[PDB]
Parts: sequence; structure tokens; C-alpha cells
Amino acid sequence: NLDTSIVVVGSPDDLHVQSVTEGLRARGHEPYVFDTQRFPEEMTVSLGEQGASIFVDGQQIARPAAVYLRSLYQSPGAYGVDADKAMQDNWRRTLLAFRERSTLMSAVLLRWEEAGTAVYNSPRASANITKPFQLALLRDAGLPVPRSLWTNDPEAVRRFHAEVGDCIYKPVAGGARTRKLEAKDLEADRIERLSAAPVCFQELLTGDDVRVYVIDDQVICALRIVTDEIDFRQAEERIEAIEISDEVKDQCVRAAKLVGLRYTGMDIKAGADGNYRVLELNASAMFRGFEGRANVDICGPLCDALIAQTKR
Amino acid sequence: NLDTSIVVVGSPDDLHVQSVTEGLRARGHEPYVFDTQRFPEEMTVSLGEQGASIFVDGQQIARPAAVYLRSLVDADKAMQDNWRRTLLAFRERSTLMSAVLLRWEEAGTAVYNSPRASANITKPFQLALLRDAGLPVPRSLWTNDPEAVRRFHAEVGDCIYKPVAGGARTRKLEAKDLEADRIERLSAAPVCFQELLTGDDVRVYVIDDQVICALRIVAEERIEAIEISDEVKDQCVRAAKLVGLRYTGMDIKAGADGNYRVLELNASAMFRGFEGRANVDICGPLCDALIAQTK
Amino acid sequence: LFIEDLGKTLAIGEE
Ligand SMILES: Nc1ncnc2c1ncn2[C@@H]1O[C@H](COP(=O)(O)OP(=O)(O)O)[C@@H](O)[C@H]1O
Ligand SMILES: Nc1ncnc2c1ncn2[C@@H]1O[C@H](COP(=O)(O)OP(=O)(O)O)[C@@H](O)[C@H]1O
Ligand SMILES: [Mg+2]
Ligand SMILES: [Mg+2]
Ligand SMILES: [Mg+2]
Ligand SMILES: [Mg+2]
Repeated sequence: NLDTSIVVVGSPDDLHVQSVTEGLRARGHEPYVFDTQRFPEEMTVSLGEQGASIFVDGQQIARPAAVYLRSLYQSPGAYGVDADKAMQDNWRRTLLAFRERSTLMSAVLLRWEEAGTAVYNSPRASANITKPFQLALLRDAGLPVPRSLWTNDPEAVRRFHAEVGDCIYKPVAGGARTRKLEAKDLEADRIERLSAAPVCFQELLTGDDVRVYVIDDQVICALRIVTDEIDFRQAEERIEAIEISDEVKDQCVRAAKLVGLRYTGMDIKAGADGNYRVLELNASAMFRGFEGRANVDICGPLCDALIAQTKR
Repeated sequence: NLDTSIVVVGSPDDLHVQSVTEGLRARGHEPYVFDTQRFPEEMTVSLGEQGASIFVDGQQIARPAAVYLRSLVDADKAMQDNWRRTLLAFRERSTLMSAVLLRWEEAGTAVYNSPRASANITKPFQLALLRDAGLPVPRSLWTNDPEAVRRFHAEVGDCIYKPVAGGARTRKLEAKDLEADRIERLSAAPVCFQELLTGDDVRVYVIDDQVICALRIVAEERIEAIEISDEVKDQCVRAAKLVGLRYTGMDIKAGADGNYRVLELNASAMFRGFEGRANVDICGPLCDALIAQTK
Repeated sequence: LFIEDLGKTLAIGEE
């Protein structure tokens, strides 16, 4: 009774869920918006022993043609989640509830992928997204990565800094900005805190940030980000589309297939030599900010890939 | 310095770690024990951008021949103070350890149950994967909808319900539960329902595409070895190959008609309490598969 | 924490 050939997994309040919904409408399809944050209270899910046996709020969704996975909202600290109240009051019960929800919703996504749904970014990619594994995999497939050290050992850090020179530190997984490794950070009272959690240290690449969008083994666009160091009081960011060689294009496509994504925003960064190193592949990349600042279209090509799947 | 050809991930105070360590010891191999509980505060791990730049406590461990992954804390105060910061820090630690295991597996290490298998272990998907592949499974219903339960009971007859996650006793669904007030508590508490199988439980151990033994179960439980069919032995090897486990303890349960259904595969099944009460040898063949991968 | 500003929203599945 409702068209589920294209499913968008995310909150309707998410701006990229909104963007893809508007694009899909403008192209004649209506997406089924699957909002996991309504699961227990305002939703109904039912799974049978057979893979095709999936029932959401009554209706059977055995196999969408394609799926856009914005988020399953698996932990209370996920992006579109507002869980600080429940976590403050009883963090154990809240974390358990989130884990239970995550199990079922993932089972749904993995079932769709098993029936043949083209899930734009399967959750199965997370194993390869693991950053200290991701960069090694990429490098061993022939993609340049920064000199890196993921560690909790202050000596390894001191020796790595001595081998490389100027360094940055950033999270192993995410959740903080990249900083420069200043001299204070190598002092004992600072560097000793690595005993709490490991940190990622890297050669300070001095060239420019580029964002390369890849959809279905085609580069949609490469956007270069430059920092306005002109006025020290209000530094802005300037994003502009650029041309890249076929070499860079094919390396980005190989990277996407290697990690295992269908829609990715590669973050790359150039060295002083002017050559790019791979910083990361994003499994749920955003595009609206870059779409606006660079005056390019990413939502369109994504919607067109999703629609192309329904004819496939 | 230490022999890194065979690695045992987990605390040395874990009883199965002790079993496997002594079992390897009595066979001629001293396993390196990767006590991950000492990771952040009392142990050093370092990863470089090259896959083989893996350094544990100063010593490089590039590619073990085999790894027995057993397991991978007190944070109540931290969680009450700032739960976002604490969750993120735990994610940092766990990401580094997962990256170690993944680099090893990609290098060629035979990891006995790789963490990648977790996606297939997802229960509401694991059972469907086993079903659509021709293996016998109980009729099931994961739900939070009272009507779906009322229809599932009316269809399969007597049924039981277990939790979505696990860690609670399987309970028989009676008609008292299906009444309005009683069942309405389900719309916020999803559970699994399954046709009640009246036959006996069997745990089948598979190690490298071979069934090691089968044990029937019935603080006083009786566990004794069973001879199961070559048909069922092949089915078990196939289920383990499909979920992606080099070593598993499969919980299966027979029905009234004498046909076993697969209940679950365990990604790190315990074997101490079984081997003892049944006078069978699980730790042995496991240590043997481990040492085999060294050749 | 070595990364002081960690917790202080740059959340998980943002990107
Ligand atoms: N090795 C590096 N050298 C210089 N800058 C870096 C380096 N690694 C990351 N950065 C900076 O950090 C920013 C974001 O880090 P990134 O690696 O993309 O992870 P995330 O976006 O998940 O934080 C990049 O835009 C870049 O400016
Ligand atoms: N369909 C079923 N009918 C009757 N009993 C069951 C059924 N499924 C599970 N059980 C009982 O529940 C016990 C544990 O369930 P199991 O599927 O092994 O998951 P877990 O061990 O993770 O809780 C089994 O030993 C079995 O006795
Ligand atoms: Mg980035
Ligand atoms: Mg069990
Ligand atoms: Mg279990
Ligand atoms: Mg990212």
C-alpha cells in the first residue's frame, strides 16, 4: 500500500534526509522514510524466520531496490540523537535499549542486502572503516596515506615526532578536531595522559584539503577547501570545484570499492610536494555545505543512482 | 623475544585462556597472551600506516599464524560525570584493538572467530541467513506488536519467548500472557517468539569444518555425548561456514518429530563446563587446529 | 584525556 522501492534510513528532521527526499520527489519517486528513533513507542517491526519476512508498521518490505543509509542511530551519542536526559538518569538502561534497537534494525538492513537491495553504504563496511585498519588497507592497495602512528605510548610518540618533524594529533575514531602537536604536548604532564586512550599522530601535511565524492565508481566532483588566512579576525573557508587527473580519479574509485562503499566522500590532503594523501573515506558523508559553498550538485547524482537501481 | 606464532587474546585469569594456554604448553608451543584488559593504562600498542607495523609492549607482532580470540570495566563514575566523553574514549580504545585483529586477519592470520563475523551473528539476521540457506530453524517472530504475537501463537501452536539480546531464561508463552493488559506491555519491550521444541538440546562443536563432538543437556544438569547423523554433522559444518566461524558451539534443539533445528551459533562459545560434565575433549582439538596453522 | 576537547556536536554518524 506504500512504495518501498527506495528507502531512506534516517530522521525526517535530518537535513540530508530532507535533501534526498526532496530530490527523489522532484524526480517522481516517493521515498519510504524509515526512522529508527520511533522504533518502540511509535513504530512496529516484525521479523520472521524467513529473510523476506519483514513487516514495518504492518506493511511488508522484503526487498527495496535501493536504500540511502543516513543513520540507524545506534548509540545515544549518535548524531541526530537527543539522549542526554535518559543517559543522565540511567545510562546503563539507556545504552541497553539502544543496543537492542540496533540489533533489530541492523538485522533489517542486512536482510535487505541479502535479498539484493543496493544499500548505499551497507553497515558491513564498518569493519573496513576502522581507521587504523582503513589506512593500512588503503596503503597496501597502493594509495598514499600520511605517515601515521596510532598509539598510547609516549615514547613511540617522541620517536615518531623525531622521525617526521611537525605533527598533528586527532582521534583514532572521531569526535574532536585535529590539532598541531606543540611542544607542551610532549611534556610529561601532558603526554602521559595517553594511558587513558590512544591517539592518532600524523605528519603535518601542508597542502590543501580536497573532498572527492564518488558514486557508483564515478567521481562526481573534487572540491578543494582553502583557508582564508587574510584577516586573522574572521577566517573563512573557500570551497571550489577543481579538475583532477584520471590517475587521482581512478585511485579514488579503487579506494571506494576497496573499503566497500557505493557513495563516499573521500577526504584527501596534499603534502608540501603538492601530492595528495588519503585521510579518510566517509561512510555517511554529508554534502549540503559543500553543495552550497562550491556551487555543485551532489544530491542530484545520488538520487539518480538510487533511482537507477529501481530500473535495474 | 616471545614466540608470536600463536596468540591468545584475552585475560590470563579467564579460565578458557588458561585451558588453551596449558593445552598449547603441553603440546610444545608457548602462546603469546595478548591481555587486552591491560591495554590503555598498563600496556602499550602502536600501529603505523604499514599493516605490519604493529608493536605490543615494544615488540613487533606483524602476522601471527593463528589467533584464538576469547574476548576483547569500571566506569560508573565517569559515565555519570560526562557520558559522551567516556563513550568516545571507550570507542578509541576498542577501535585500536579491533584494528589490530583486522590487520592480522588481512595479513593472513587464521583468527579463530574473526570479529567481522559479528554482522552475521546478529540473531534476527543469523536465523534468516541459516533458513534461506536450507538449514532447519524454528519458526520465529521478533516483534513489539501484540497482534503479530496473537497470530503467531494461533499459527504455530505452543511457543516460547526469549529476549532480543539474550541473557534470560526461555519462557513458555501461555494464554494468560496474551490478554489485553498483560500483553500490552510488549509494545515497548520487543522480544523473540519461537515454536516450542519439545526435543532435547544438543551443543555441537565444530573446529575447522569438522564436528568434534555433540553433547545432550537435560545446578544439576546432565550432559552426555551423542552420536549424530552425518547429515546433521554436515549441516552444522555448513552453518558454521555460512556464518563465518572457524570454531563454534552450536545450540540446536530437536522437535517432537526427532529433527534438530539450529538455534544459535556462538562466536566465542565456552567449553569448560561441558567438557568436564561429559568427559569429552574440546580444548584439545582447538589447540591442535591452532598449532596446525603454524604449518 | 590526552585529547582534552573530546567530549565537549561532532558526533558519531555525522559523516
Ligand atoms: N595528516 C594531516 N595533516 C594535516 N591536517 C590533517 C591531517 N589529518 C587530518 N587533518 C585535518 O583534519 C581535518 C579532518 O580530519 P579527518 O582526517 O578528515 O577526520 P574527521 O573528518 O573524521 O575528523 C582535515 O580537514 C584536515 O584539515
Ligand atoms: N524454539 C525453542 N523451543 C524450546 N526451547 C527453546 C527454543 N529456543 C531456545 N530454547 C531454549 O533456550 C535455551 C537458550 O536459547 P539459545 O537460542 O541457545 O540462546 P542463548 O543461549 O543465547 O540464550 C536453549 O538451550 C533452549 O533450551
Ligand atoms: Mg573529514
Ligand atoms: Mg545458548
Ligand atoms: Mg548465545
Ligand atoms: Mg569521518
